[PDB]
Formats: sequence, C-alpha cells, structure tokens
Amino acid sequence: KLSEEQQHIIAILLDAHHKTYDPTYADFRDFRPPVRMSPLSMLPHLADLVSYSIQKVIGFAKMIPGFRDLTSDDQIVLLKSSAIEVIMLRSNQSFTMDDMSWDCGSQDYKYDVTDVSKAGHTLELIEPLIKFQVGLKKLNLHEEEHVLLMAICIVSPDRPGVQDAKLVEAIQDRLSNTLQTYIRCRHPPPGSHQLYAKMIQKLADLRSLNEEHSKQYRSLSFQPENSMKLTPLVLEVFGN
Amino acid sequence: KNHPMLMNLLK
Ligand SMILES: C=C1[C@H](O)CC(=C/C=C2\CCC[C@]3(C)[C@@H]([C@H](C)/C=C/[C@@H](O)[C@]45C[C@H]6C[C@H](C[C@H](C6)C4)C5)CC[C@@H]23)C[C@H]1O
Repeated sequence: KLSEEQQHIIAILLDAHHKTYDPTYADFRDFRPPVRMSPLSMLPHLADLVSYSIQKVIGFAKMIPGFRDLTSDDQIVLLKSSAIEVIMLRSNQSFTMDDMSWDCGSQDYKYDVTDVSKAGHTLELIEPLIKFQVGLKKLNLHEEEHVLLMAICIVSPDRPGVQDAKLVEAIQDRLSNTLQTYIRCRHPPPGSHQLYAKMIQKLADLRSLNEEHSKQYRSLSFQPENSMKLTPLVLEVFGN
Repeated sequence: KNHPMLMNLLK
C-alpha cells in the first residue's frame, strides 16, 4: 500500500538529504578553529558549524514536496522555528553512543558535553539534548524514516507565525501518511513496534529542547561581545 | 521581520 507517489516522496527526501549532508565533514575546515584550552572557547567554531548547518537545512527544506508552494513568509516562519530542531535531528547521524559525543571524524571535530558547555550552554539543555540523541539513536531509524521526520518537523502547522496553516497541515499530512505507511510496509518487527508514535514523541521532545534553547540563546546573544562572535545568518535566523 | 539572507537562500 506504499503508493507510487509515496515512494517518489521518499526518493526525493533521500536525495535531498544526500545533497545536503556531507558525511566526510570536509567543509568543517573552513570554520573558525575550535579552542579547547576557555571562556566560550568553542563559540566561534560552533557558530560557524551551526551557521553551516542552517544553510544545509534550508537547502533540504526547499526540496520537500509542497514546501515551495508555501508563501515566502511561511517558508521563513517554518525555517526559523524548526532550524535548531532539524539541526538536533540531523546531528544524530554524527552522534555516537560509544561516548555520547558528536563525532565528525577528527578529534578536533569531535564535540562533547564540555565543548557544548564551552560554547555557552548549561546542563538544563545539554542533559536533555543528550537524552534525546540517545533515544533517537536507539530507535535505529531507517534513513527513509530519518529524512521523513526531518521534513515533517519542518512543515508543522502550529509553528508560531504561520499564515496558511491549512496548507502547511496538508503538506505535513502527506508526509505523515507516507511515514506511517513506510513503517507498516517496510519496517519489520520488533523495530516497528510503536515506531511512528515514538517518532512523533521525538517531535514533542524537540519543541521542548527548542523552548529551552531559545531562552539560553537569548541570554548568550544578549551581550554584544557574544553576538559579535556569531555569523550574520545565525543572527538573522536564531535572533538578532 | 526582514531576512535577506534566509530569503536569498530560499530563492
Ligand atoms: C552536519 C552536522 C554534523 O552532525 C555536526 C552537527 C553537530 C551538532 C551539535 C553538536 C555540537 C552542539 C550543538 C550545535 C547543539 C547546541 C546545544 C546548540 C548551540 C547553539 O545554540 C549555538 C548558537 C550560537 C552561540 C553558541 C555557539 C554556536 C552559535 C551554537 C550556541 C545543537 C546540535 C549540536 C550538526 C549537523 O548539522
């Protein structure tokens, strides 16, 4: 019952992901160098890393079927609210339970709790973030389910500022149904058990991580000496 | 809110 159309959607989002996630992380070398001496020693590096990631998330979103049909303003609304969430999601790919860090190849480009601390966040965010990664990792999603959950996260109707909620909801539903159907036809048990509802629960976890992230970012950025160290895009998207 | 850069990457 996985339709011709739904299979097409999966193929699109998979290719879209491949075009925007370089698993060799080669570009990381353009970033300002990480410093692990350390008053926010990691902020300039992770600033570039996140700014880079925002670019890639935008590129991914633009290839989501229906996403182009939205208004300029709704696309903007969906991206600014989801960006941090989709970065957390897509980061699962580089995250290893082997030591609960994000491992982007080299040790310089391997990032752990203290690096996140040395970028200006408290355990109020870091602990639940690591918990998120752990639980998302345990789900062992097919890459098909991974790219669908990112797309579903982006096209959420209830995001603050949405104009055409009905249109946004109609796009997400097609994606949800595609996901639900993929799991039923393509994900074998025991792994498929409750999998859709578990994935959706991760979206709720993300709203909470997003809420906490905004507060802490609002505090980090509030000081010009911090905000001075970010990138123009992070400032534009996360808040200036 | 005027997002030149985001707007420009969406193009
Ligand atoms: C291609 C990939 C790879 O997987 C690598 C990857 C890794 C992603 C990682 C591992 C480190 C820590 C990250 C960025 C998390 C952290 C809580 C968010 C902080 C920001 O608030 C901010 C804002 C701003 C100020 C400060 C420093 C910069 C710029 C960052 C604080 C979220 C996702 C985490 C993302 C993904 O796009």
